[PDB]
Amino acid sequence: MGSDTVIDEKINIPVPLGTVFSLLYGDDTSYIKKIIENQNNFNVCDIPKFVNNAREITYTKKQTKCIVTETIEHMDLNSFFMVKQIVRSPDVPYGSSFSVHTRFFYSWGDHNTTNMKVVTNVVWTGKSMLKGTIEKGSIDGQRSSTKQLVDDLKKIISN
Amino acid sequence: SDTVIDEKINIPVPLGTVFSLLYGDDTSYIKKIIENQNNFNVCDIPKFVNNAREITYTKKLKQTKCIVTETIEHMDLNSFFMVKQIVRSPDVPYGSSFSVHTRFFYSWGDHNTTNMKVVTNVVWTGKSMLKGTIEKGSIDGQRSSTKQLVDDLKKIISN
Repeated sequence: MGSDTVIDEKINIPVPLGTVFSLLYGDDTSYIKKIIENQNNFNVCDIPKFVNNAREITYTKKQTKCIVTETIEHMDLNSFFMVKQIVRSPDVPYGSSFSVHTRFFYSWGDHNTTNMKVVTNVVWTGKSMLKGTIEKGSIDGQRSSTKQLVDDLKKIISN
Repeated sequence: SDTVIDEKINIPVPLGTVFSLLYGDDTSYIKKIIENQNNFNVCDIPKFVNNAREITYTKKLKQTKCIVTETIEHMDLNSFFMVKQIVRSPDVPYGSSFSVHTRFFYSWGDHNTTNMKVVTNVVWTGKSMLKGTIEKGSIDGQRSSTKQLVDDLKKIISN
């Protein structure tokens, strides 16, 4: 529980990265609108064009409302792009306390195709004081280590 | 949720140099980096095998044992590579119930340099039936939605 599931890492779409990007994330949102409707969703709202590498999509699942954010995390149509999707269900039990995170890896595949990997986990929020104390120590310690790592890394390369 | 530890870091050498220093088969650099962060009893660092390695050390406070799993989640030294670090501390209070997951995003920086971003989630685990039911339905649902996404993508392309 809480760990990642590799939903699938043996996906290949037989067209280049830029085509898969255009279909799923491009300026013509008709393709992704239908795809969403084919997954037993309806009343999909007008798909915003990407702005600041993000867009928010609302629809109804078969019944409950879903709010989905998609964030482009890396964008190299010659080699690799990566999108993180976060799906919220505000009206289900504890829906304000969890979301479903899915990262989509799109990487150059043999013969100019697109390899796809899909990884998901469920992220719980909700601020238990005990959890909150442990998290603050964990994040403060990682901030300290990361600053030391970057400092040492730069000293290593400078000689 | 996803706490950005650091951001907009630039290391003025190429992606491959950063990779080699932190993750290459000469593990002496990363051993020294770890030892420089108030850590001792650092094992001789294994090289990555099958995109994973395990690192054990004890940390100053008195002292507590850390078991770190690093996994290479993508590696393209011409564009982007990403390593997930999971730090477990089974000897601290609640250490069997949480772990610290940090993702290190390395991307091609201007003029053949390395840009670096670091994001942490504290993951809580622990046999909750309530959360376990939501966890399974979520992963089942994304598994269903992803298979439909891929099928629809191949139909769009083959038409």
